[PDB]
Amino acid sequence: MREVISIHIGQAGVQIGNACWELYCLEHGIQPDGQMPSDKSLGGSDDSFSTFFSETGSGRHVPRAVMVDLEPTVIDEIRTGTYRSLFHPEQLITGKEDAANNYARGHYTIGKEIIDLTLDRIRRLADNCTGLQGFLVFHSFGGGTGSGFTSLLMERLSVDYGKKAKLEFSIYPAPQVSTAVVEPYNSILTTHTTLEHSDCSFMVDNEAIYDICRRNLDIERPSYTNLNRLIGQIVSSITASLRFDGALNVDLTEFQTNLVPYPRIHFPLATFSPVISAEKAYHEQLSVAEITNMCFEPHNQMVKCDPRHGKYMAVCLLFRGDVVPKDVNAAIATIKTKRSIQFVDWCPTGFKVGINYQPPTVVPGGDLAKVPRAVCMLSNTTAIAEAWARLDHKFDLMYAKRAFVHWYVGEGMEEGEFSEAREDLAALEKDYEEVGVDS
Amino acid sequence: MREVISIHIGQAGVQIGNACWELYCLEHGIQPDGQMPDDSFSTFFSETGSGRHVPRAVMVDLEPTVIDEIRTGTYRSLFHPEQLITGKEDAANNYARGHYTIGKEIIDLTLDRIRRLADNCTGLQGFLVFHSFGGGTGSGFTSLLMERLSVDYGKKAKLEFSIYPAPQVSTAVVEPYNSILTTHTTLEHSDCSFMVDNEAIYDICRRNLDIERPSYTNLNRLIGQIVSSITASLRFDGALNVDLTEFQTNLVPYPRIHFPLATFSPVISAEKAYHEQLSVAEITNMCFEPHNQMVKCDPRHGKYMAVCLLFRGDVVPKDVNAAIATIKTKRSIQFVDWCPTGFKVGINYQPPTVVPGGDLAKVPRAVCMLSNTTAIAEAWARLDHKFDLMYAKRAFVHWYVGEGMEEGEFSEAREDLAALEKDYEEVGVDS
Amino acid sequence: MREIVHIQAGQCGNQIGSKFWEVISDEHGIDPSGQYVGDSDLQLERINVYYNEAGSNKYVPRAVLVDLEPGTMDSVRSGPFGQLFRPDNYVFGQSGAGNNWAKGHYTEGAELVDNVLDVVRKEAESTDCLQGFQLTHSLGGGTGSGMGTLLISKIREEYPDRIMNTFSVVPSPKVSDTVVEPYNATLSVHQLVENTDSTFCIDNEALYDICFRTLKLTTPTYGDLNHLVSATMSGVTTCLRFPGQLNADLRKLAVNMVPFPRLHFFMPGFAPLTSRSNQQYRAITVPELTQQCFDAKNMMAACDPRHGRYLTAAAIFRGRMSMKEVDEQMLNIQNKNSSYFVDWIPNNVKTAVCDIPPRGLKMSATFIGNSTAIQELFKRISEQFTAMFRRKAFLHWYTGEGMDEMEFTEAESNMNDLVSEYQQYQE
Amino acid sequence: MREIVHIQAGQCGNQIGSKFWEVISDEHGIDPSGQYVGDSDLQLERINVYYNEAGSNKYVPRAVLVDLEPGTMDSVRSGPFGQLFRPDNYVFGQSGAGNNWAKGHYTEGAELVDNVLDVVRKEAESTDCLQGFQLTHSLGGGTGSGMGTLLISKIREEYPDRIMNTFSVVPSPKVSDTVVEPYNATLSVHQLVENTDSTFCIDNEALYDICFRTLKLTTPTYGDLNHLVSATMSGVTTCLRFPGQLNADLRKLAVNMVPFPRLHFFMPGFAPLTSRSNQQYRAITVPELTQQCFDAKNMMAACDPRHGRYLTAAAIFRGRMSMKEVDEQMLNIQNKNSSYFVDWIPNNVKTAVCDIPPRGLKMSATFIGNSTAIQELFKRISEQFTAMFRRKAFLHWYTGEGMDEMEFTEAESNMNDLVSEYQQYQE
Amino acid sequence: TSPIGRNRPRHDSVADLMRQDMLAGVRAEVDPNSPTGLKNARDFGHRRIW
Amino acid sequence: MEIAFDLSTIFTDNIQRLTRTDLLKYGPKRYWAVAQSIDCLGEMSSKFHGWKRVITMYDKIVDHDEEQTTYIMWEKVNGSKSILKGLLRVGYKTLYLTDNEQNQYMEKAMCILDFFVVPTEQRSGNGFKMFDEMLKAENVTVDQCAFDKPSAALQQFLEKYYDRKDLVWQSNKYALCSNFFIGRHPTVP
Ligand SMILES: Nc1nc2c(ncn2[C@@H]2O[C@H](COP(=O)(O)CP(=O)(O)OP(=O)(O)O)[C@@H](O)[C@H]2O)c(=O)[nH]1
Ligand SMILES: Nc1nc2c(ncn2[C@@H]2O[C@H](COP(=O)(O)OP(=O)(O)OP(=O)(O)O)[C@@H](O)[C@H]2O)c(=O)[nH]1
Ligand SMILES: O=S(=O)(O)CCN1CCN(CCS(=O)(=O)O)CC1
Repeated sequence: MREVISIHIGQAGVQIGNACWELYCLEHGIQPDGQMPSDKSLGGSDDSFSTFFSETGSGRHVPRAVMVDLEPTVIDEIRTGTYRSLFHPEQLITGKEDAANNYARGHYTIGKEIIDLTLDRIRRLADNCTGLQGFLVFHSFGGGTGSGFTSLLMERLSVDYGKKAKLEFSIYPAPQVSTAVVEPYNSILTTHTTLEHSDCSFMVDNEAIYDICRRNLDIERPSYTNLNRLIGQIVSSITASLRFDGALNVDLTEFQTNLVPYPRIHFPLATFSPVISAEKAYHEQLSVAEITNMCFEPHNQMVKCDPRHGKYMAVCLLFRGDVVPKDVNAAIATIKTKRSIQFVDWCPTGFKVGINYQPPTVVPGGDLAKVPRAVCMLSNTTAIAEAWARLDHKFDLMYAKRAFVHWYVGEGMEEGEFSEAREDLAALEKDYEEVGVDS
Repeated sequence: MREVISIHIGQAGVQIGNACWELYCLEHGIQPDGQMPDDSFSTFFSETGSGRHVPRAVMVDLEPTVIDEIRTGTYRSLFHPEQLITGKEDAANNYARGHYTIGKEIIDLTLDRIRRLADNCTGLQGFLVFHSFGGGTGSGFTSLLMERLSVDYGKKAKLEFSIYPAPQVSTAVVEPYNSILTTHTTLEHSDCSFMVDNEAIYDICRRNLDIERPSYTNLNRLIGQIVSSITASLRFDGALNVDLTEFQTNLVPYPRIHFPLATFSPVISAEKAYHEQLSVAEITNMCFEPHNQMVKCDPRHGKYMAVCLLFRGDVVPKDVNAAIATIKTKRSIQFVDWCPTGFKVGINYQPPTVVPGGDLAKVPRAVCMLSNTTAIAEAWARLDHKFDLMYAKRAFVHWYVGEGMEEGEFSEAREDLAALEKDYEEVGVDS
Repeated sequence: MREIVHIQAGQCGNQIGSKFWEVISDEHGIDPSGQYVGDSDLQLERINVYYNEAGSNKYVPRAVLVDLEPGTMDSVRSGPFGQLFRPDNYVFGQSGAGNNWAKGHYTEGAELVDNVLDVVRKEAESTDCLQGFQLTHSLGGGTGSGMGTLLISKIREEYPDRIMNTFSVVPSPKVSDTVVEPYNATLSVHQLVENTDSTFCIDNEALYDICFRTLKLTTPTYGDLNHLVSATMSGVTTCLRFPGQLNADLRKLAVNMVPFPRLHFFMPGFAPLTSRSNQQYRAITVPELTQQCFDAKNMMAACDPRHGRYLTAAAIFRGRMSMKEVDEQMLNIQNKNSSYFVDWIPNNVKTAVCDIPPRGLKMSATFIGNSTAIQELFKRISEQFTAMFRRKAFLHWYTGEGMDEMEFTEAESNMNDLVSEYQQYQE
Repeated sequence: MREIVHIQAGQCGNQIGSKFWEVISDEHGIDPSGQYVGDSDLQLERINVYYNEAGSNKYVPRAVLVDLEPGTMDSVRSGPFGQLFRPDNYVFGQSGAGNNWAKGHYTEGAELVDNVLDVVRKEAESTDCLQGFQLTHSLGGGTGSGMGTLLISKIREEYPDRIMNTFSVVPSPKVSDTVVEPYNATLSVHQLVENTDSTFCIDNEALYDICFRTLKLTTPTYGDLNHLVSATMSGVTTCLRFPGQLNADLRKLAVNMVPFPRLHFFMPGFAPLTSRSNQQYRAITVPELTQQCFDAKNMMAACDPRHGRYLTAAAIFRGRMSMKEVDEQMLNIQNKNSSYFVDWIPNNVKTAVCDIPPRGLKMSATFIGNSTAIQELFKRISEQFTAMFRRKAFLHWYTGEGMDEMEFTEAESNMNDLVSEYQQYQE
Repeated sequence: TSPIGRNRPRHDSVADLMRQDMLAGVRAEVDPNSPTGLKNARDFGHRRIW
Repeated sequence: MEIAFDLSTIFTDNIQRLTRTDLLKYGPKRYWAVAQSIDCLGEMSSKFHGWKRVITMYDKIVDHDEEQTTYIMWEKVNGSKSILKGLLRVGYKTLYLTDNEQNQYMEKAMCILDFFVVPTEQRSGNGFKMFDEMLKAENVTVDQCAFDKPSAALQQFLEKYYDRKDLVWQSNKYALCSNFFIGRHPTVP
């Protein structure tokens, strides 16, 4: 009765969607080939699979996904992979040439080739579900495709649908670990669109999750698979309230109302605190108090920024598994009484609590140990303005010399867009500064 | 109890019959040797008493190479050896050779075999003549055979399945002449002529089925599926059975308006059927798409007059009624004002049987939309233009007049087809 | 005493008759093998109304199954109650009428009508005192719409005084499944108006609407519709088989409803129809049953009863109930809807209360309504017939069997008079 | 003869209502399937107050189950005693209000309130003589608070003479579970003041404190708090359903406890609450019963009565007891605590006694108090609302559905006026 | 391979909906460890205290 | 429960095996009794378990992509009348099993698609007889069988009649026993 549409754009978006849909298939008991072996689950309260997977008369379940990319390499890898029979062949949209880490190529030149087909497939998926709750968008924040095509598709979707929610899970550029020399250009060009058309953009840094894997999992040299698994766990915990029964269910509209105070102040953080190896979990007690405390420490945030310099504004704690509200209330009291955790003076209550009775599922071979309790702490903290400041500094350093502007202007994108995006990001930082200061 | 005689003329008709009989044997569980490892097969087969089943078919064709392939093929044990009529010299894509010269050599034997088949019957329903308009024998010999059948069995129905020349794709130089000459005999004796086009099925296989290079082995299978869907009401029970008589009554408004189209809805690939919800409404809606008809014409340029929907498999009548209401709400699908209820429905319980190695996918339900529309006049206009261009200079009429055949019947058939297309245009006019 | 002969014509008629005989066998405790397995003496004292005793505790129904195609009759023989009917009562032709009225009425039908009349006469002469004939058919088809009318004419000629009851399924445009059904409908109603004494109009559209709105059935099959019609048929003649505080047989209904010879077309219904979800949470009482009987959504004809004034109505209640409650409810219904009833008839409704409800049911009521709103079906059929006959759309098929274009003109004009008479008393 | 219509709005309202109906069915001996399995004639007598008749001794509640999220209906149906409710009384929208007062009060609540009022009116017209309406909801949420206040306004417009009791669950900062609760609470306080006869403020902090210090419950959940509120709700109206020495209906309590029209915010409580370990160490006679009743730690409003004198008090006793002991205990608790009662009212405590105690308890008492300690309960909400509205946080969500800052200022002014009204009689 | 006969079109659901005495009543119990069971045990149940 | 037919004239024994081929042979056109029994027993099981839609139907079995076997227990009463005392549907499926220590498996094992006994005969100790007959007919041990979302009552049934406890649950709502010696692990951690 409640359905959401998952859109994965670019290589990072598609690769994260791989882990996301693996997690969904394991969580809802759906085999990778499409079949659902449990006949008894087609009834009663076990109809939760309709949220993500569309049902067909043949017994197969087709995910409501649109894996679009300008290059065919990753989608062809999927089509030759284990999940080849899972996704609908028409949903796996491919181009012929990537955006080459160029915003203009992904926005106009190569975008216009398949933007119509992508919109047609999205409309076809939407017309199949009668309870469309919103959109989930996964894209690299500083890539070429994941910037330009994401901007184009997001603005087209905002035009077409409007009131439907749109939640973005972007890969924000790390302060130091950047894989391309032109990341800040694409990042700040897509900052303008992701602010105007999205609703809740949860950015993620690769370096922060690398540090989290090194510390809490003792993974010395991790890869993209672990990061994708963690992001998939976060998204599954976010959407758990839409498909499982529990006290204080949190809908997407409830999330937006509780966490987003202003139309432009809508860029939260995200963290999955109960991340721990299979060995340390035995020693840990793994109760509500400690997993709630672990959320607020700077070493558990999945964005490379220190929350201590930024007052918290609105926190949405999405608990899972065996959670009793008394424990959550005690944890909230202990968090509020802490002097280090600084809240704003205009938000006397800033905790929105969502509890679910479905414990998190663990993918076999995964680094995350089996836990009875889980929580995602999505905070609209101001400290990430430091990350935006670093991005603006990088943009200024490259744009003072016109480092690679010719690449962008050679694909039909004006030079004034750079200044427009820079001033838009400056306005966003100014808005954060105005909001953060106490009355 | 109710059995139908099937006749296959020419190479096209014989190969289509091969596909149809393979499909029938698979549907009824009859092995190629004829042995069956209830009453379903009584329609298309005759009991030998010894447990074998001989199909009720006649394979007649002037050239013997294709019939020789049959006799050396897998299905050499099905048909009666005396039912595979053969000649010595083919019609050579000439109407005169197949109609008079070589026709009279074996027309008597073909009529005797047809009479033998009809005598070994109790509940004859009609005839199933498979042939091609553009071919020599499949036109002249078909004309002569149907002329004699309309005399010997003047009451019984004559359902004809004819291969039609394509608007652009051609395999012969004198096929317009043969098609024009056959259009005379189609009106006089036949009762329903479900013409299909090679180009349309090529487009269907390229677009829906996604096969790039089909060579007659998918076209024949699709035509076999169409004829099986047509005749499924006579051998499998279900709600709203449609016999041949009520089929003609609902589909043929006037004696000359008896040229319906043909369409099979759920023609999709194996890997695409797994991820599609093939609902009754969806298949009914995709029946009426212009790029799904098996005749290279645009139904949106004409007015529908009578539409028969022969649903198969697991189908609920309420779903059919809802789908038909949805179709009637649309303004693009125009129906003539004098036929307010131009829908005839048949819901057979037997799902289609997919052949191993076939292009079609296993589906729980299917429908064969058989529409009689005025849009078919475009193809007749195209053949009129081709015949006029080829006859102004008299390109190859000498080959015809030199085979005991008159020149004036060319103009006679031309004006007959002109009268037919004028009649279609007049009928299409709203009251 | 007061035996009834039942005839099933066509595929739809055969299906409805088979379901009706299953329902009656359930009511009387008749096993599908034909044996009696009932537990009440009142179920056997009047078994002769619908069944003939075969001696060895077997009660073969007094039914005649006629159909031009043998497929339906083979299905009935292989069905759940294939052993119930008398094997020689099955009469069939070689091929069906092909949705052709002329084929099923003039040559192919008339070939078999001799045998059908022979078996009908044989069944009728075995009765102590015959009451009337029940015939189930569909106006849209060829075999039904033709053979049923010809049989009605022949029986009316043979038995001019016995009551005649036809449960006809009138075609509806929204559930139109035949290209030439209005032709057959007009050519059937032509004979129906003159010959029969009580025609119950049934529409597949109304039955589907009932199964959707009321019973909340997602997938209504033909079994459900046939069962609804069977329940109505059982309710109509329940006073001939069980004792009741107030009794009303077929002749009493015929006298009470029709004021004029040609106004014998009725809209039936059923009161206790409730969905599974609301089954436990609804208290079945006489006021609720009467309200559901007179509810427009509960009618089994597509025409809305609110569009025309009621001439006469008849609610045949079944079950133990106080007559004061029934009378007060019916009077309240008449008073509240005083605009829906003709002012020149003081008491506009007939009441009958029976003591034996349907099995597993505590209280039931069958509604039979005679309203001028029934003219809507005939007007729609007339519009379709005029549209097709303006150009002789499919007339050549009928003229090939010996018909005439003048006969089609007469049928349309005669049915227009039927519409005129119904409209005449509606103001 | 004194039927009561029950309305459940929001998740908290629906869960508390489910617990309440479970407790009532326990008291009346009603099977979860709707059947009657009681052993005392008193339970079945005067059962029409909370139940209707469905035939075959099956009773269904007069409850109207209301929420904008179908998930709440699914949970209620799947939960215990979910089969008891009538399916037609389930009215729901597409999605919840999302903690938005405007969403649940102006567009979605406005669209669903028509159906809710239709169901409520249909249920009310069936009653012989309804005493009034009782509604359960939560002020912190969007759906419950907003559209329940809309329902309160609409019903008060339709039925100006009937008693309207709302058991609202007010939010508290200690046990805050949302972010925008102060906005919804402030917007709902005005409607509650305007269109309620008597409202019983309930707080989650007080219920958790009771479960932790009065009882010794390990890991209390929402079920235990809902059960406490259910016990209070059942004990409030125990005189309407059972005989007693000194009966008192809802109107009598409203007359006793409302000196002035706006001063009707009560403070509920339950007397026999004691730990499992102390079951055998403490008696349950009248003196200790009243001592608990008036104990400041046995209130469900999360306010200390020691900070404000009661305007009025009321202890509705149950079970066999002597009126002399009750009267002397009330006199003792009113004289020994003279500093906690208003001087300008001679007698502050209203006593009601019933002859039927709740099952499993020898005697029970329900205490409700119109104390001025609600000043703090509304002062917390006023402080939070002022802090949030100083910087206009989260305001765009409310302004995006049709609200205005002027309405927020109006609500804040109204609630400040109410708290000043409580203050100025504190003296 | 053989012709397939169907029983779903032969179903008669109305014949059961016309009953008024046959009541199932008894229903299965959801898994206590399942989220629905946990909700029924926590928010729809209580520890008996009197 | 009761069916107005003499089931002894078709079924050769009290608990009759019914394969997909057997059900195809016993078509509803001429052998309506068996199809009606299957459909009514499936409807009763769905109503008892509270499932939204009926999972056990004759048509769903005959047209299933994989072979399935259903078990029916009846009892002749009098003439053309019989009663039905249970239903059990079993079949082979490919399961993505995951044992302890996060070992991934992909093995073919027996599945318990549907298991239902009428309430009046539930206390007669006959479900054990039905399960023993199924095991004998399909020569599969309890070790190598899988249970599709087993109910609690099924859990006590197993742990009481076969001493099989601690059903390890898989991700696909299947609770296979603690016997993972079917084959080698496709993947190891
Ligand atoms: N209420 C029902 N209507 C039915 C049923 N079966 C068919 N019909 C409707 O009857 C109409 C046509 O009736 P038949 O199918 O019985 C045709 P008939 O036997 O009268 O003539 P032939 O065409 O010569 O067989 C058409 O609208 C069908 O949808 C049934 O079981 N119940
Ligand atoms: N966590 C994670 N980050 C990724 C992944 N793939 C790429 N990234 C990061 O995303 C940024 C670039 O993403 P691309 O995948 O290169 O972006 P694109 O726009 O899809 O690229 P083109 O298709 O070549 O136009 C870099 O910071 C990468 O480290 C992935 O699978 N997981
Ligand atoms: O065997 S006995 O008759 O003694 C007990 C009844 N038996 C219990 C085990 N299963 C129920 C599983 S479920 O239907 O609850 O899932 C079949 C019925």
